[PDB]
Amino acid sequence: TLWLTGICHNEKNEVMSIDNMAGVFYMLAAAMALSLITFIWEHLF
Amino acid sequence: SFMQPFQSTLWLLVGLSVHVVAVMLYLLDRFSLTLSSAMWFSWRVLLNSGIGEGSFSARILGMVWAGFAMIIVASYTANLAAFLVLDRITGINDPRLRNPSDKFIYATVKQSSVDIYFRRQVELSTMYRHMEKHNYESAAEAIQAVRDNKLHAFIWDSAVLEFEASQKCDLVTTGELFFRSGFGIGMRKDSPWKQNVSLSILKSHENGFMEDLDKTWVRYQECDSRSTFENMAGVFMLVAGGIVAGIFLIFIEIAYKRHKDAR
Amino acid sequence: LTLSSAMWFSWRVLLNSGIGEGSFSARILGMVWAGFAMIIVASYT
Amino acid sequence: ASVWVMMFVMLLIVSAIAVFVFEYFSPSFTIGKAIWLLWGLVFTTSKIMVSVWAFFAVIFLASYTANLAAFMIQRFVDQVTGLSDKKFQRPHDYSPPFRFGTVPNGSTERNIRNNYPYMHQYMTKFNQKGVEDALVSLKTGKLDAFIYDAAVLNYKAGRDEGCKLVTIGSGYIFATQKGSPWKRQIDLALLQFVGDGEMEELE
Amino acid sequence: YTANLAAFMIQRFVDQVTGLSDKKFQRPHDYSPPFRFGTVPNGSTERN
Repeated sequence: TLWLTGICHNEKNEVMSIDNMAGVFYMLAAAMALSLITFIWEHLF
Repeated sequence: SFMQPFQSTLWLLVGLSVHVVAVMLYLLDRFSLTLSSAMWFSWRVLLNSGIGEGSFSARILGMVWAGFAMIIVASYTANLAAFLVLDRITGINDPRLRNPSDKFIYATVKQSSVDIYFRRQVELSTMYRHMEKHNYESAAEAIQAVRDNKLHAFIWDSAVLEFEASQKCDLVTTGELFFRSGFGIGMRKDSPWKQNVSLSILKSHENGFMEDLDKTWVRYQECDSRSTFENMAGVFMLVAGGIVAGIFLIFIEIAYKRHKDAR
Repeated sequence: LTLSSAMWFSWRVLLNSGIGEGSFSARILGMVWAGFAMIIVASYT
Repeated sequence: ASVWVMMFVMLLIVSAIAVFVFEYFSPSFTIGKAIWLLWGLVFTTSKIMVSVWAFFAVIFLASYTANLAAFMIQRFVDQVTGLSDKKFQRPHDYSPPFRFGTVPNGSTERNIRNNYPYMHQYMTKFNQKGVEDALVSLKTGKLDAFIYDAAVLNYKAGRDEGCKLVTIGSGYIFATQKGSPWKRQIDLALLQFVGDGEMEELE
Repeated sequence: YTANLAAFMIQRFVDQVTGLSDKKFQRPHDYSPPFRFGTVPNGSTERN
């Protein structure tokens, strides 16, 4: 108690502070592929 | 508060995504409206001025983009709540005073009883090279030292500091009452009138003459508690300049396109 | 407009399914009620 | 206050711009449709431009959701100021009449006999024998609050279960052998202990 | 789910180096830029 503590003893959950999570970078890879699902079905019947 | 804190590259990604929405809503019209329609549908749905209606798979993708728009609005409003609602010298127990630094120099006035309370205790040993090498002649010099931002904190009697904190917006009395003593009267030992004066002191405590000086000199003043903004004023400036530039381009573009149509 | 209209306008604006359009002072008061509805949504969220 | 006037000014600006933009769709009523659309968007060339301002209005909605989250979270209140209230002084002039007792033959009772014997005419209807009497009469609501040596109330106030039992203010204290040679010894010793803070260690 | 996503992205703290198990120490030139670690000479951990 005399000698140790500085500021890391009072660490306060150093999260992020804007954000760049992955998210939509997955989702866009679905969405255009959805057109690749659909617009090959040219109804030539 | 500020301008946009949200990583302006991300705002550019938002604008490019709006143009991707425009490209997707014009190129998929031809599978069964290609001039100025889907621009205003993109500014209808992506501004959420209209979320509703106006082949199948293109509109499936469009309402997926509307889902993106709602999630982005939710995330940015969550950040507006976060970065506005989310995240000092407390006393001798601080390492700023147990290990006193030169970025944190503190002082008093020499030949005072406060310096007596410093010099009595033992654990203030590192403090005496700040509290005896930097001192003043009046407490108003320490007040100005706060006001000139010379020294960061000061240690004085409670009542005057609470008064001056209730006066102006530079002062907060922090920490407990250090060295809890009483405020007495300088009386010689052979003075026979310690007696009836202290009886009058008992009367002052019992009949509230202490509370009478609390009314007549102590309890008068306060300050505010921070309770039409800088973000708002930035919105006024940006929206005003945008409306001026937009209107003064309306005349040019509509004049040239009306004379295109006159052809 | 006195049979079943303003019921569905109340469930259009107060459910915020449609905030938009559909004499003057009654509609001034109605958009004041829409302001109430938005403030109540903001307070509950 | 001042945000309101800014809103009036900006709505007048956008309404006049809408008037001229309807004047140049002339190659359907700013008295009608444009106003109620401004109302709907706070809460077709320039219509995308006004949907941009609707997006701004949503941003102002989000900013005052954050503001009202700052108001109603960052209320703490109290009821009794103290002897200045007529709660103590005129208890039967408020229904229900007020319920305060003390331990008999005390110092604060002498102080209120010095202050108000009529207050004692009320208090003697409610006097006690112990401090657990006060604990029950607060936890069962039989007596409203208490006037004592407020230090004991400061000990056992935090020692309450749940501590909804609020004492007088935030520490607002009211009532603010002869010839022994021990007196100098005791008082200089107490100067040493207060100068060393071992009373604070007992605290 | 605004309240839920406020519970997610506020209530992230992360780190990079696990320790000697990393090839950061063991293969520093097999990662660009090469890694930068020094010690006080003639120490106990240097013997280790």
